[PDB]
Amino acid sequence: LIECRCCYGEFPFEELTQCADAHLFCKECLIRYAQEAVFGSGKLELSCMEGSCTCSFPTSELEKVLPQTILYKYYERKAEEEVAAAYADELVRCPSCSFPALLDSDVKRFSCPNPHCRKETCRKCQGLWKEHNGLTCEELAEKDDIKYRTSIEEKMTAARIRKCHKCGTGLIKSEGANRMSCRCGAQMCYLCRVSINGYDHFCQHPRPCQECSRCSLWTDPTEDDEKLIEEIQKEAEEEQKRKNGENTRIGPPLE
Amino acid sequence: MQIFVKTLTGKTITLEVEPSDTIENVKAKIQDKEGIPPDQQRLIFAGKQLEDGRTLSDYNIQKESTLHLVLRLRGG
Amino acid sequence: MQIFVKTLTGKTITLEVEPSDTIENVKAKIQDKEGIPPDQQRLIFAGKQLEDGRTLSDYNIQKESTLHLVLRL
Amino acid sequence: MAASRRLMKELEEIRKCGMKNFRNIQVDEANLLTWQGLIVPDNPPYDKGAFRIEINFPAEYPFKPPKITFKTKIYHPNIDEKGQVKLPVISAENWKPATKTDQVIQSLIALVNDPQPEHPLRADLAEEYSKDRKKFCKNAEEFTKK
Ligand SMILES: [Zn+2]
Ligand SMILES: [Zn+2]
Ligand SMILES: [Zn+2]
Ligand SMILES: [Zn+2]
Ligand SMILES: [Zn+2]
Ligand SMILES: [Zn+2]
Ligand SMILES: [Zn+2]
Repeated sequence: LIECRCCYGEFPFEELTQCADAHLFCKECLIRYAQEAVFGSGKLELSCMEGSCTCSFPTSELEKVLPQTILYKYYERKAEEEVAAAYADELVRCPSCSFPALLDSDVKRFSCPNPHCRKETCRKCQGLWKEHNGLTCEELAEKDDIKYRTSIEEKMTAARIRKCHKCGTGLIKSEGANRMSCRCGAQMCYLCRVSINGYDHFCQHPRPCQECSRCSLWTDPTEDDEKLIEEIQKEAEEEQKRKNGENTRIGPPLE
Repeated sequence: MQIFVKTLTGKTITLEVEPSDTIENVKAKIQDKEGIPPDQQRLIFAGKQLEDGRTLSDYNIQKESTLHLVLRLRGG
Repeated sequence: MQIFVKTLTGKTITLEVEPSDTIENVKAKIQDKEGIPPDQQRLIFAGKQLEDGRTLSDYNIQKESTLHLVLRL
Repeated sequence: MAASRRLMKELEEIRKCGMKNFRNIQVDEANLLTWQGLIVPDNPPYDKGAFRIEINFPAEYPFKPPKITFKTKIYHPNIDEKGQVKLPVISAENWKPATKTDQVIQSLIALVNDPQPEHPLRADLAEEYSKDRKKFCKNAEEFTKK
């Protein structure tokens, strides 16, 4: 009748697991903990859930309890965060094979080295470089409806999804302050999308702030981003109708 | 139709769906092709959350459109 | 000593090297094993860029440790 | 749900071991994700009043931290005018799922007892506390009374 310290349910010894400090948890709680760490908001290191334990769950218990897919994705995310700690947010994956590669962020000629891929693309619009010659991303998108619709959809996405400057993960705010702490350990601002250095980035003058030009901590940029998305949609429809030869919406309903 | 899905790590997976397929089916295919539990999948299309009650046609998701998986992070 | 080098696609190439082997030697072995030119290889251990002048014992790369391999232009 | 099991257990443990400075705990058994209660501090400058607070647990609890909001106004460097608190032990970056509400409340009471003006939400009050605690304490006593 051993009681798990996380979910508080009672189980036998066979349905339990431990860390290096012999803390007892149920296997399902460890599974959900690893799930929140991998496919959710949580720390990478699967540390022992108890604060008194600086140790973590041993890799043997992880390989015995966690399913194969969860463990594989955990190793993948560990590699992702190590790449983030190494070369920051300069790793780009090919649009055709997702093969990661490093570039100086000054050249857009991403030639996928994978012999099963080897596709020349443009890292700004994911467009083919042989067509992209002599033309900008705007023009290459306007040269086709399949390109332009997807480009407008991606613009509307980027108008809301905020990328992390470390692991490159996309974030949205459910509620609370405008300070975002990513699951990789990097902090950013939800108003300026800049990697902040702490709480000295926001304004703390509650007495309209005309003593510092710093971002507010509680302002909701929901309406501004929504209006920008709607304007992108409307202007894209206008452009399509203006360069459509008597031809026939790009994006979800605007509510 | 062929659509794409951006995972939280940043990879692009390819899905083959129908306009009448629901967000539940889309998340199930995402789980089959990557292992992400649908309860932890937060989907965004053109800056709009994809609710399970609706369907792809309710969001005007056409061919070669790319959905994105993002984090529903709190504020502090 | 046996170490592992995991690439970005997930390929785990096993290497037999000594703890006092330079990262330049490790990248040369990676080249003659897979074909990746050393001027394009970037090895990472615990989030630190491994310099071609340091050695496996400088970063204290122990037995059966994993090194993440990324590619440059 | 794990959240429901864990919060019913924690509530059953609090109802047996009542907390000293956290009283009048109200939780609808039909919605375990919101708790209301009264913080009753022991020391000046806050020990002449009490403060209503609310705890909101995410559906993913205990794998994500709760949030605490003060409903009563309080004069404190680490609590803003809307009652939001940045209690480090329940920050997303520090959160451990084994942390229980009794520890969260103890941490909150320790913060109330000893402000941390180096990392404030109200820099004015943090400056006043760090420069002249006697003055800060008088201001806080008056704010508690009012
Ligand atoms: Zn449990
Ligand atoms: Zn432990
Ligand atoms: Zn490629
Ligand atoms: Zn381009
Ligand atoms: Zn990140
Ligand atoms: Zn900002
Ligand atoms: Zn200000």
